[PDB]
Amino acid sequence: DPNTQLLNDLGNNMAWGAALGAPGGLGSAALGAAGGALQTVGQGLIDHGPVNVPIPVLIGPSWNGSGSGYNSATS
Amino acid sequence: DPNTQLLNDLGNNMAWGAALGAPGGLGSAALGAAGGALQTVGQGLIDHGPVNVPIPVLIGPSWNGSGSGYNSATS
Amino acid sequence: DPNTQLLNDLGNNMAWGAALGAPGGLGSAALGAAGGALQTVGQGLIDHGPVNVPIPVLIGPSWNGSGSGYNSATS
Amino acid sequence: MEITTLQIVLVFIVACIAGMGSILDEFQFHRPLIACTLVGIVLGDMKTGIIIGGTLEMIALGWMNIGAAVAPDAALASIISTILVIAGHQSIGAGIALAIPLAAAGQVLTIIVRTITVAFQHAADKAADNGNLTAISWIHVSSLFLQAMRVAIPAVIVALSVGTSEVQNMLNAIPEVVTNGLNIAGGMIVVVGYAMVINMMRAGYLMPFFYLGFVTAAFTNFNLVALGVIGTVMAVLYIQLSPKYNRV
Amino acid sequence: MEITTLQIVLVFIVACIAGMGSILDEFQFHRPLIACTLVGIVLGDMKTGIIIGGTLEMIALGWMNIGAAVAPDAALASIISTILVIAGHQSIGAGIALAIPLAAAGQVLTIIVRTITVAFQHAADKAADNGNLTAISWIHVSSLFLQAMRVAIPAVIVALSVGTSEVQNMLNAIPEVVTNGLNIAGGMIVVVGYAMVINMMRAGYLMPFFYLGFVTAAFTNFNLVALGVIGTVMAVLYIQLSPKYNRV
Amino acid sequence: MEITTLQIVLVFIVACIAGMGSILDEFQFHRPLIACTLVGIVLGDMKTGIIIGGTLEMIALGWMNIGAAVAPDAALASIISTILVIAGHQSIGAGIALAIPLAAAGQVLTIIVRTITVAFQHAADKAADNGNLTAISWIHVSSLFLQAMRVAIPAVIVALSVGTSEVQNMLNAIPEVVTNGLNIAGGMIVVVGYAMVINMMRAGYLMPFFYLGFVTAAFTNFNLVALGVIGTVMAVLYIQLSPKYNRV
Amino acid sequence: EKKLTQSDIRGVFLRSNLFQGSWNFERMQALGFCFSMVPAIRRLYPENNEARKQAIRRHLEFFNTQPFVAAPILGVTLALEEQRANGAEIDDGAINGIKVGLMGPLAGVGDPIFWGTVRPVFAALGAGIAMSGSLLGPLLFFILFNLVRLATRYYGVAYGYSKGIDIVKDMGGGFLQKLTEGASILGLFVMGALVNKWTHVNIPLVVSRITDQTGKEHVTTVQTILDQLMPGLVPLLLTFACMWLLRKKVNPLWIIVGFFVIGIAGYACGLLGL
Amino acid sequence: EKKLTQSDIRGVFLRSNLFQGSWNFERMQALGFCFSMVPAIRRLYPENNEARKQAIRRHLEFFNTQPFVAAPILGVTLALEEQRANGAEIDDGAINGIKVGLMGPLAGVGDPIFWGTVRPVFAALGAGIAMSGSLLGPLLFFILFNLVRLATRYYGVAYGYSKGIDIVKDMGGGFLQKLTEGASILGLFVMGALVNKWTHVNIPLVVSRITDQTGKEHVTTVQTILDQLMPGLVPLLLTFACMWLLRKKVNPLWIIVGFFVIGIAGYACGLLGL
Amino acid sequence: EKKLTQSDIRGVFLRSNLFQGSWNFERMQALGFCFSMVPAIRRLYPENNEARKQAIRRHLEFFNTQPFVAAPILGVTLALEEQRANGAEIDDGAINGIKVGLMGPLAGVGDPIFWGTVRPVFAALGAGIAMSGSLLGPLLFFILFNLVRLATRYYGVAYGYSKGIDIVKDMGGGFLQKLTEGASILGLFVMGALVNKWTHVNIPLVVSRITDQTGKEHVTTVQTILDQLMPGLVPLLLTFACMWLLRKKVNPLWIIVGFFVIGIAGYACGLLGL
Ligand SMILES: OC[C@H]1O[C@H](O)[C@@H](O)[C@@H](O)[C@@H]1O
Ligand SMILES: OC[C@H]1O[C@H](O)[C@@H](O)[C@@H](O)[C@@H]1O
Ligand SMILES: OC[C@H]1O[C@H](O)[C@@H](O)[C@@H](O)[C@@H]1O
Repeated sequence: DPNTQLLNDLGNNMAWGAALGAPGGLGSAALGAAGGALQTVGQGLIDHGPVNVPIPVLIGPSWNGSGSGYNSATS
Repeated sequence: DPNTQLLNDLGNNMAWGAALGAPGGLGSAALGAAGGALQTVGQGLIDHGPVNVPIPVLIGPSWNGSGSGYNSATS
Repeated sequence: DPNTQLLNDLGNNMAWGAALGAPGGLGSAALGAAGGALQTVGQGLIDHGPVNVPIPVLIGPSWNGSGSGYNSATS
Repeated sequence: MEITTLQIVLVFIVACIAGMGSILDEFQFHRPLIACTLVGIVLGDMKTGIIIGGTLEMIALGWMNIGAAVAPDAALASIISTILVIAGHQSIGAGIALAIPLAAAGQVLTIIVRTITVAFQHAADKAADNGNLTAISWIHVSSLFLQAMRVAIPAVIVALSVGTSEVQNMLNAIPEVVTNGLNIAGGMIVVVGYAMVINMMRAGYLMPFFYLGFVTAAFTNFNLVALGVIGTVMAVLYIQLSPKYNRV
Repeated sequence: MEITTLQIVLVFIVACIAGMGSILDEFQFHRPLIACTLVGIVLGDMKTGIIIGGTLEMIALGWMNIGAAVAPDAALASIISTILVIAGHQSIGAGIALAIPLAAAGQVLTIIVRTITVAFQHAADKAADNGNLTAISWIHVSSLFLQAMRVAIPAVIVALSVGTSEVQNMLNAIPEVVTNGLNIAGGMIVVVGYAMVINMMRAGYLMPFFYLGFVTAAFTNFNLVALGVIGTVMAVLYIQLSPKYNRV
Repeated sequence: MEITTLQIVLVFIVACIAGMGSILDEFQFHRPLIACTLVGIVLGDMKTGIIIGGTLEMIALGWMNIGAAVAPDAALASIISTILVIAGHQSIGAGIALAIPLAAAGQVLTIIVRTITVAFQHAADKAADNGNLTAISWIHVSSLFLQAMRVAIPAVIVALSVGTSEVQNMLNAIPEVVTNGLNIAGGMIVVVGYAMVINMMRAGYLMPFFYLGFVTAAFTNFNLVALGVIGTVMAVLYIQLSPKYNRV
Repeated sequence: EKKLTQSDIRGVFLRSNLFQGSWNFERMQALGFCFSMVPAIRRLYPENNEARKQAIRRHLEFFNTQPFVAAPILGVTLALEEQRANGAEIDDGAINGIKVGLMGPLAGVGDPIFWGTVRPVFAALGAGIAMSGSLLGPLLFFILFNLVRLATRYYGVAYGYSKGIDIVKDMGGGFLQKLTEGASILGLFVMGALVNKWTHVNIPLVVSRITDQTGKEHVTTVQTILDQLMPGLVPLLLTFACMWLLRKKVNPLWIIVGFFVIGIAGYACGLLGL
Repeated sequence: EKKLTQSDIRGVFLRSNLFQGSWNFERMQALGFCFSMVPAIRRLYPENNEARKQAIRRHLEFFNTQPFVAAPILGVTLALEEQRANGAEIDDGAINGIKVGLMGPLAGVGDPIFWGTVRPVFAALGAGIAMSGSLLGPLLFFILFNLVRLATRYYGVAYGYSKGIDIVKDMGGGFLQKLTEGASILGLFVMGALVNKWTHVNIPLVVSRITDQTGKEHVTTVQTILDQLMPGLVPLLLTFACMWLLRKKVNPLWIIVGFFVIGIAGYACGLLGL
Repeated sequence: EKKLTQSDIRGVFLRSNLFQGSWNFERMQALGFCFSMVPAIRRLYPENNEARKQAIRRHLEFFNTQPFVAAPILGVTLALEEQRANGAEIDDGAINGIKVGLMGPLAGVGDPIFWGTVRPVFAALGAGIAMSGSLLGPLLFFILFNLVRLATRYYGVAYGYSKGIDIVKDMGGGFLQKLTEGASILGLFVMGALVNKWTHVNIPLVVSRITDQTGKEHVTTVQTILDQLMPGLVPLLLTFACMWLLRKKVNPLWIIVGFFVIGIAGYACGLLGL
């Protein structure tokens, strides 16, 4: 049920954002629909809250032998 | 009593240093009195010995959020 | 006994390497004898295997007060 | 469970899209977070597909392709593992245990296809001599088909024979030497792309900056962002000096 | 204990000197090591004053003012706390417990006065158009009076009403947000002085050295002494190169 | 045990070779790994000599001589200790306990001889004014004799009086101040050779690179290999710039 | 004269989505670069005289970079080709020169940013949200990543074209060579850093096996000694070997095959570790 | 001609003790700089013709540096003003140019030395001795600090004047611009270092809250990610914002007020941490 | 004309084995340098006219470097002396100039490589094998070290001569000064690094003795403060003092004697620690 609700919200927001950008033109319809979708996912993420995963940054291809996690600095 | 003795020593040394620099001139009376005072405090410090404090070096304005102690390198 | 065997092997290999380089000339007799000796010590080292010593690299004159072991980085 | 023919067609289409996204690396249709959910949707519960994708993504982070170094190819793993879990009735842990051998197999397959496309490149060379632009367009977009089939064919073979455990046995054909040997080789093929770029630059007098960049990355804690900033600063200052430009 | 009027006058004078030294930052009459001993001398035992000054100095280390970032102002704390201890008959620990809220209050007061002196600066601007040097001297030395009163007035109010615990209650008027908010703001106003200097330098082509100095301080263990040495070396070498100067 | 006169002559020859190798620092005949085995061969069992050499080498690692800083001179220790062990019938641990005082004594002796050879240098200066090359050859090869005797004489004195424990007593003549004072002095004489080279270079405008090399070694983890690479890179780039060479 | 219509920029933008897709070991991403410039060459060289074939062959050369930061290079070469077709003389080595000069830095700072921080941050957010099993995970990842990818592609093409039409407007002022020089310097620096950071060679031949610390066992190998001398020395030597082989006009395909064989055989023989 | 008497150097030295004392947020330490040069302007421009007003306005400009290391700048400007009043032509931007050029490095290495190592070393010695409660503590601190402060002030004025009367003796040899360029380079370097070292912005918005290590709880915030990308990135962006605002001729007082309001409000809203 | 026979290179190589052996504190390794060039001066200057004495005095000057990497300098000076005796004008400061320029870097990277990594690696292998007590230990060390020493000596002489006969073949193209400048830069850098790395001064005067951490006792000395300011500051000041003394034409022998006396006396007085 929550997944279907999320899909409906995404559809409504994208349609509304496309409608808002109609006077600007076709080049602005995309800039409206994208904004609608982004607002949907942002609102959902804010409702969810924090997350229990390590969130890696500046990692490298550690699958060969390189260091793992943040700048390949972990052997 | 020790504080009064220290004050008397400071006065005597400053007066003696000023007297020693009299032939040089007024510009040397200051350079004599300062030397006398410096010798007084140095002799007192040598008598006291070491001290039980951390002695910080190259610290920064840690009162905002900066690191504390020696190069702001302590979180 | 093993030491005498090692000496005999060294002599035989150096003589053989010198003989191999005879057509090249006196300048190649040395390059043959050196190769023979090097092969002898290399074969012996391979037979011995690993060794139980720390194997230091890039050390400095630690006898004054400098750091000891690998880049003088150990107080 | 048994699979209807409509679901077979749908899983074929999803596999084709994931295969093309594996080489394009643009829309991330080959990442497990998307492929697993799509397979779950076309096969049954979205719940299990999403969960498998989420669990496998954390492994697949850092499965970058870097200049002729081919990563273990999350697409084939993320598709076949979820087909085996949702249809073959296995535990999520058991399916994710199969992620790594499947990744190695996909790595082999994509390496083979990337060597094959050299024929397409040479065909484009021949089409150049006739000045045929439409031929170039067809040659480029026709080399995606191979990358699509690369994932599509095994993902239909597995789906059609889900009532057997022979896939786990076929996974043991590549014993250990190639599973780990490929990563070891990829620990050195990262060099080749940079070597080709440097060889094409034909700037031998600027080579001191290469060594400078090397040792700086070996004995310091600099980021790649910091190294980019430093490199830009040195470029600007080198141009400011260098009397070849400051000529009266 | 009660305080004689002569001691009130003396504590007023000591407070004025400490207040002026707070802004001058020259003779360090505002540091607790000096202010506490002076108050102790004029009030009674030098013993307690010296001990309080010694204990409070270790906290007040690193209460530097750095380019429009105002520190918590040791003068007001070091004066009022010792007045409360020697005259109000409190424990040394209890008095030093009041050092931090008093420091925050003094920080607020000195920020207000430093905004007020802008009127004096503009009056000096107006006096410039008449070429009046004596007016400039009077305007400069007359802006110290405000900084003296800033510490003198509360330090007389406290001394006159020592037979009450209302000062500890008035210390709770500034609840928590401004006590900590001022330090947080001071964590960013350090930037403003450097920004003003850089804006006045009008050297945009030397700005690469700014970024170079930034990242070097973020990923290395260099001192500020070492960074000064490095900066001097780069300045000398830049001048040695740079054909703008090496012209035949 | 007693020593035959032939063994005395042989140990004299081995000591002479080790002494010359101490100053030449070419064939490493003065390292314990070689000197100990040679003494063991000429005295008796090679087994004990090899073992003592192996044990003492691990201590003697890092007994480099660096530009007028004289190390503790492994030659005298490595010879006299094995003479005392093989002939004087002591435990290997007891003999190696004597390695450090013997090293200090050898350090003193070699410092004295290295001050003496200044007379030889000045004699070569005088021979230059006559353009006598054979005199220069004789003067150079005749200054090795002193370094040979430096080790040979005590190594014969010890061998002739092995039936007494007086060597351990004579080792206590140098109490503690010179044993440790020499190393402390050597912690500063490393500077002198570099100072002489820099003074002879007569390049004051390149002195910024000296400070740059100093602080870089104080706050970073760079090797000496890395510092050599960096120095070469800066030399090349300085020559590329520097309009003194890029003149039209 | 001949000029690029607005409709011929979107055409370049749209075709750049399939930038890879013909990815070889021989000339990586080259056919994609020539494929995304077809709408331009279709306008600047309307006929097959001789300049069309030269223009096509000019862009079927080695070109490897991060797929997203290649729009600026596409725009810059669009401007250069427009000027060259209109008559202003841009040799042939200034086009390929600027392409190769910009390939370096953009691949050196594109990978550690897009495959580096950008993709796994969004992927980790989406994966963590997907552990509970809500559609917000995949949707978040997909939307957030593509809104960055599309933005950088479109506006990179636009900005590259606009800025490249100003580099040629002062031709003779020495701007192309300045840009090539600066790009080469930055690219060489970052590639030198990445060769050390992202490569791994391990030679597990035990040299010493001291045993102490009640069984710490302190094993040291050849790799330990080499890492003490210079970390990453073997990949640096391999880089120089590859450059030497490419000098001798050896096909890159055989170099890559040799690397694969060396890796597999060395791991089988037990002298390449992991 | 007009020259500075010896008595007019002590006058500059004595008045420099009250260097601050009129410290504004608008033009920090500027009125102090104009106040300590009154005995000089009183001699070089004995009349109020027009050059007196120009000379006064020249020194009521922004001038911020460490109070103790400002004597060298005072001496240098004394020499420059002497030469300019005697006739040699020093524009107007070479005086303010050298002042601003020397402001940077002297504030960048003055604070970490005087407010840095020098004051707290003596203060810690005195405080430790004062724990027992002997007068040696405060006396030690007072005497040792003032014997350094007075020495540096007096001899900085003297040395700056003496060395500045040699910079102008070879005017036309390009020395002022060399000195300004070198001072600007060093100052920019040290200020860039200090912006990173001595600033602190903390955004405590929790992004992930993994719990492991039997309760280590491993919280990561937005600040953690930003610090992994580039430490001190937010203060760097704030520096550029302040520079942009100052370009637009915004009064610095409003910038400082905005900073105070932002800090207090952000801490109240709980998105500025500590 | 006069040219160096092949037999006169081996003669230089053979005599360079006794490179040290007359090692003074006054002119370290100088007589060895003049001794290893005797077979050359015996050919280029067959008579004692005046150039023989000048040639001899030219090489009895201060010359200190790592003994093994001195063959390249020997070869280079062989080439320079050949050209100068044949007539081409090289003066008396380009020979000593290049010698002193090459002394720096070769001693700065020779010691940490030969006395650094090369000798103790072989010595440790041999010592570990000798613990069991087999002849392979000493034989391994001896053979492996001498096969490197002899190779570097012989081929350094050969390569230095061959490369130095090309530096003079384009005399006037500014090559000698380029080489001297580059060698001086690299040498100054590495010597500056080594002065910090390989020196040690310790002043154990206790300043503070805080006691906490249930008895960690946290002693701080003068050396602690100095090391916090700048590590190795005292040896740097000593380097500058030695340079100043050498400027005043003080004999180095008295400097070394003073250093020994200072070390022993300071350790006796207890203010030089260890
Ligand atoms: O970085 C170089 C670049 O090379 C190829 O185009 C692909 O492997 C990319 O993924 C990679 O980023
Ligand atoms: O450093 C800049 C300088 O600015 C102002 O003048 C005062 O805050 C000083 O304390 C500070 O040192
Ligand atoms: O490094 C300088 C050099 O000086 C002298 O020649 C000897 O002490 C050598 O051992 C040393 O290497």
